[PDB]
Amino acid sequence: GKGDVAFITKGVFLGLGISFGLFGLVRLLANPETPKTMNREWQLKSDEYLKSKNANPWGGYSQVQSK
Amino acid sequence: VHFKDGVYENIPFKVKGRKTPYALSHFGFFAIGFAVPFVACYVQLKKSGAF
Amino acid sequence: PVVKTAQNLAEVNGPETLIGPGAKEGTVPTDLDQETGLARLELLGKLEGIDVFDTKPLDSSRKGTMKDPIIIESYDDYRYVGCTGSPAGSHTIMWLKPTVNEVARCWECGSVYKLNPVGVP
Amino acid sequence: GRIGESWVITEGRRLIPEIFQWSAVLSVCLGWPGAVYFFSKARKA
Amino acid sequence: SSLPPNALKPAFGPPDKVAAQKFKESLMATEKHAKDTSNMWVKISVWVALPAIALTAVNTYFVEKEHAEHREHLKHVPDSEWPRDYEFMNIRSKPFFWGDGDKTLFWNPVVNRHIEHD
Amino acid sequence: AHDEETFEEFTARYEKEFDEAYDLFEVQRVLNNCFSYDLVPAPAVIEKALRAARRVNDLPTAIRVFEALKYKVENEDQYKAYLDELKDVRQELGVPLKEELFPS
Amino acid sequence: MTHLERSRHQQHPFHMVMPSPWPIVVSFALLSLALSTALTMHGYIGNMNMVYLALFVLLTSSILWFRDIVAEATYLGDHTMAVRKGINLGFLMFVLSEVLIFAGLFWAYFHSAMSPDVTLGACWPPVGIEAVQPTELPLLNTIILLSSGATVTYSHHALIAGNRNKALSGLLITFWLIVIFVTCQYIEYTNAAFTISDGVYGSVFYAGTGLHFLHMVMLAAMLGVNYWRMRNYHLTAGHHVGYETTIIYTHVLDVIWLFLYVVFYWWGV
Amino acid sequence: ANKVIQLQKIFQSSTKPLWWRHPRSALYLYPFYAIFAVAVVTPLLYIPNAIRGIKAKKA
Amino acid sequence: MVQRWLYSTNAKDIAVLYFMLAIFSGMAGTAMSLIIRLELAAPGSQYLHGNSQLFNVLVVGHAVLMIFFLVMPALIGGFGNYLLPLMIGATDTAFPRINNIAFWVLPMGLVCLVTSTLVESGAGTGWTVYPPLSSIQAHSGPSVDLAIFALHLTSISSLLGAINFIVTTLNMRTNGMTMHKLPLFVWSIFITAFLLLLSLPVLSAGITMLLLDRNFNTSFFEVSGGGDPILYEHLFWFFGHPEVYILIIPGFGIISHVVSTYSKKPVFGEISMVYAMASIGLLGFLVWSHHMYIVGLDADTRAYFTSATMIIAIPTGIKIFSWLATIHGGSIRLATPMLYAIAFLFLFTMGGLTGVALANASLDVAFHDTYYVVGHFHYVLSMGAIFSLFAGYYYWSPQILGLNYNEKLAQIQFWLIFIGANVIFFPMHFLGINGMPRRIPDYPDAFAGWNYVASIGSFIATLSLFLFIYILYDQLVNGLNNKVNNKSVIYNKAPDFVESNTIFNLNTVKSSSIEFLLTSPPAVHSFNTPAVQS
Ligand code: HEA
Ligand code: HEA
Ligand SMILES: [Cu+2]
Ligand SMILES: [Mg+2]
Ligand SMILES: [Zn+2]
Repeated sequence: GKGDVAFITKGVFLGLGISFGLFGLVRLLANPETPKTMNREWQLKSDEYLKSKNANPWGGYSQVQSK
Repeated sequence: VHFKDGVYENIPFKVKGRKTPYALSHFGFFAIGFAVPFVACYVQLKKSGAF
Repeated sequence: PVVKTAQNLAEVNGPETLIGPGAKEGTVPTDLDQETGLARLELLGKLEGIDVFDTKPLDSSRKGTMKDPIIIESYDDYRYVGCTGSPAGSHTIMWLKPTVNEVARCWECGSVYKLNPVGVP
Repeated sequence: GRIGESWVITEGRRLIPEIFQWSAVLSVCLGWPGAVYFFSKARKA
Repeated sequence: SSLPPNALKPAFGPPDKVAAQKFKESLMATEKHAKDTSNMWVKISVWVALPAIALTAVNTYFVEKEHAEHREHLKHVPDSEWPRDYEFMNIRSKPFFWGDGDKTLFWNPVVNRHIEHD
Repeated sequence: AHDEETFEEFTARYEKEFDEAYDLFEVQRVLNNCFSYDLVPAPAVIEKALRAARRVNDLPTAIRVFEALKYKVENEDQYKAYLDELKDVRQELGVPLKEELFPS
Repeated sequence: MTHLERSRHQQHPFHMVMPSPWPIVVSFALLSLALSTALTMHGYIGNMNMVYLALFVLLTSSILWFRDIVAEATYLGDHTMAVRKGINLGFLMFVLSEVLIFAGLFWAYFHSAMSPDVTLGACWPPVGIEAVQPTELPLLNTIILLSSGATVTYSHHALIAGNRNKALSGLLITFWLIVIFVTCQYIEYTNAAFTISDGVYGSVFYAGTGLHFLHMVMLAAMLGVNYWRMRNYHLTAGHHVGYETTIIYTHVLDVIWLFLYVVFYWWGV
Repeated sequence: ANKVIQLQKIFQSSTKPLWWRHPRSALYLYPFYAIFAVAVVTPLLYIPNAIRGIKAKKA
Repeated sequence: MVQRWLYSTNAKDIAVLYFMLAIFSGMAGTAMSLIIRLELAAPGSQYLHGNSQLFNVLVVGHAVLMIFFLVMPALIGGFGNYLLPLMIGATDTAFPRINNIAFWVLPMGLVCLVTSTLVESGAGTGWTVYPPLSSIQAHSGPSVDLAIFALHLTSISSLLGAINFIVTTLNMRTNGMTMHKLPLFVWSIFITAFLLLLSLPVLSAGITMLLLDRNFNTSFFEVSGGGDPILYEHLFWFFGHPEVYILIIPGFGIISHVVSTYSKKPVFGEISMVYAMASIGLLGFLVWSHHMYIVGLDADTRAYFTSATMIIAIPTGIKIFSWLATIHGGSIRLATPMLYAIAFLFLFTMGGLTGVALANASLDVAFHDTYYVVGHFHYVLSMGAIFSLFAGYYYWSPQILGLNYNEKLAQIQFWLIFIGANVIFFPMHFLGINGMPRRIPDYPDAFAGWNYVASIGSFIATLSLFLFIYILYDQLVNGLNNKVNNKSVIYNKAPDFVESNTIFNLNTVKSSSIEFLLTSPPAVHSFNTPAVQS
């Protein structure tokens, strides 16, 4: 009744934003260092090694996934 | 003896007539419920490594 | 004070009259001798002919509306009645709560239920 | 029916706008992995 | 104290149903049939069960005397002459928490020796 | 009866069920049990429903017949060719519709 | 009769039990037993004194519970015929759950027996293990259960009949008959060539026969309680549900013993 | 010894609860309360000794 | 008050305590799910640094705590104890001390399960606690002994509740309840209580065989010594599939009742639906080794089991078709338990379709111990049993508790748990078919995206439970004000079309079972007199 569909979609999107922010500031305190084979410079060598031995030839074989 | 019935005499919590607010007991129940795996993690992380 | 032990169902006077006499030194006890309380009440009833705790599905022969209702009996002020049509299984089971001060109308069958509340509280 | 607009038209008018919104709600109840893959660095973003 | 007018009216109807009186008279038929079928079963017991127990008792006394003289034969065997037996026999994953460590509940020290592998 | 009900047995059973009602609960109950079936009832049923709502002397259940029927029918050509069949009963009984009563 | 003295009763045949403190105490004792027997199996506490007192407090709380139920069943007098059929069906379902534990043990025996492993010598019974022959002592303590069943059924049918000197004699001799069974079963255990650790054969054999052993010592305790309350005039001629319970239990224990005995002593040797 | 109706006349006619209603029921429940309190409070002082990992002093 | 909550042989005041331990343990289990999915969010050793044994302890704690201490209490124990006497007209249940000891031996299983995760690092095996992973050579300590003593105690509790339920709906029915006239939740609790005492004896036998070959030197599954660990897989999964059918059948009953009462229509063919449910019960024993297609069974017995699990699949299909038939043509009033009932159909049909993708013994060689399996059971267990649990609470607790909740907060809680739990378990299928195994602390960093997406979803699924906790608080301190001040919905069954408001106030509740005719919080002796029925 009387615009409570607007209130419940406001509550849903506010809950998504609140959980996103709290996941971010929980993610902030996890661990300082990464495993060293996570940046793109390792990934280019790790899929050059793959195309040396033609693994996953028709599907996807390129692994980068890092900025 | 038939125990007398009401709207707040069906649950073990006393809600209306107290000295402390009800939010203390109601959120401390789930605080200890949510913090028993954290104290398990702490007693397991001081036994092997650090923390 | 003076108490006899209710030879059949007519002379019960509460929970102090269902005791009965004990067995002798050699005979095995029969259930008429030693059984007491509610079990003795049911045994004395079944030996008289009746059985207490009258379990029976209610009369759904006639429909019955506010000129002459369906009269139900209860020892309390309310009795939950599950109506299932003017035959025994016409429409699905709808539960009504006839009480002492209000009749219960079915809304799918249409029948009404009214108490004669026995009570004695 | 017998007299009126025909049942084929009067139920096509009711259901043909429903197919597109069904396709929308199914394409966003199963297709959000495409939307999360689209922005990541695996698609050379 | 102001009884409602439905107080002293009756509550149960006609108390002379033939069903419950024939129930009460079948309460004699069950007792008569029990007095027959207990005499029958005690004759079954004292004729059938007791001679079978006596014959099985003399059989088990004969072979229990044979097993007793065999256990007295394997009493005096020196323990290194007991045969080295297999991997599944006498497993010990963890020691038993009661006793010395190698002793079960009904561990007979004559028929169940732990060889300790010479 | 779990065997099916033909249309003539339907309209005869419900005409003899609208004739017998005396209270208001009975009229609304048998009206709900007539409308919550699968078919829409022929006007031989519904003019008798209007008379049975007149016998109890209350108005708005002699209007919600018409609005429940407008929800029942498949288009509005069926509704107009229906409503010109119950014209004079609506005239001398003096009940209104919804769209002219609440203009919106 | 009068409505005024009809509304002074239960109004339905079922039991309304007053609040009794013997779920909470026996649950406390079960927790203490579980933790103390998980704690003494690794040498954390010194002796078995504490698992002994935990088992003892469980036993005495449950026998106080059975004291409360015999007082409520025959003194306060609530066990009418509806409640009697209820507790009868409840005991039937409980024993149907016990025979499925026995079926799980028989599944273990069959699975490791009819497909024998290559470390047992690929033969059932395994090499070296002198199996128990079924004809010496197993024949006595498989005929003694049939004789026990015959005498407990004539003691039952003499209890229904009316004589006391026969219905008591049958119960006394079935108690001494099955305790003679239990003692010769312990005699069979204390001179046998294999222990519970000697291979998988001794393991599943002693598991099955020891579970039946504990079941019939619990039956002997049940029958001792039933003989005591038959001597003290509690058992009637038509309200003996706590005795029909134990004769159902001893007859199904007899048939599960014959199943266990056949496939543990004839086919498995 | 046919003492069931006297026990019934005693057990119906009291206010005390059922596990306290017998005459000789004082000898059955006081030592039970003592040994039960002891037997259930006693592993909860051995559980932190197990959490710390320190075993027994046996042998 | 000590005799009303500690002795308390009354089936209404035992169910509240069942529900209190249920919400406590469900909070603990979802804290463990949050810690697991928070550590699996990124490759490399996160929040718990190294220490894979701690992760194994956390995942067995999450699995066994949330199965045997949330879903089984809050579906069998709590809901059956409150409603099975209150639908068939018994004043309360038969054997009342038995379902008091069932409740009171639950939380001691809980406290020994909690203290099993502290001593000598801990039991890590997963909830399917296997040998020789759990034998004394490869796993030393008193940890897994307490961890399976918890299963002994929970096993005893559920069997005592099963015998209680079976006899209390086989004898103490009301005056007119015939053998087939009961409401369908009574039939679900009936058949579930049969499957308990037909199944869990085998479980307790197998796990006490595990205990006495851990500590009592026997050789049931110690393989160098005669035994075999395949016998434990048989003896465990013979319970392990009937256990989840036990956990899901009262869910079917709850969903049947709420879609019957929120669409103003009886369920389409209740007799065929209860025949399908009973055949599901008596058929769920014959397919116990569909979890063992890999271990080395013959192709012939694998062919038998992949034949029989599809005949397991068909009556669940006709149940879902009858649910679509009974919500078709209704007058659907979209309140907050009807929303959960509508979501349960889709979110369980999805998991059942991927389950019959798993059920092919051909196809199970590419999917076993793989996150595809997690995506299947965290649909049909999580969304299934707990959307039915939420559609049980939001539908029954205004009648039980007598305090009406807030409505808009209930709908944002439903949409938050729906979105934030659909985003977790849907990338688990892609992780499965790409090749991720189960129970790893973390993984080779190829599939580094879907774990991050699932971890950003688990925080939404936890925040919705925090909002459910606030819904419980707002119901407990603002019940009467939500009755009065127009924040809630008051009538779950709306008045029909041609019925007046003055005529709706005569027949307020148009129920079909007894429970919505008793007053809010009901009397402690509700049926003084029997409740007649024709
Ligand atoms: C009861 C069943 C159940 C449920 C609901 C869940 C739900 C969740 N589980 Fe899972 N899980 C298992 C049982 C379950 N799980 C099992 C058996 C395994 C296998 C273990 C193994 O094989 O090793 C497993 C494995 C498992 C994995 C795979 C790890 C691996 O093996 O490699 C993960 C990873 O995300 C996980 C985490 C979670 C999380 C974050 C949720 C979240 O969905 C949690 C959020 C849930 C809620 C918010 C529900 C509401 C909670 C309430 C308390 C409501 C109260 C209401 C009433 C009482 C009416 N658990
Ligand atoms: C709640 C308990 C529960 C339920 C109900 C189910 C439901 C089903 N499950 Fe599941 N399952 C588990 C609990 C459950 N499962 C657990 C705990 C695991 C992990 C165990 C572990 O640790 O290894 C698991 C994993 C698992 C495995 C083990 C795979 C492996 O580990 O290697 C298998 C194998 O067959 C399986 C198949 C099925 C099938 C066919 C159904 C069916 O019952 C589903 C029925 C539903 C439908 C079929 C959909 C609705 C029907 C229609 C829409 C009609 C049309 C459909 C057809 C024509 C098919 N699932
Ligand atoms: Cu399964
Ligand atoms: Mg596996
Ligand atoms: Zn009716």
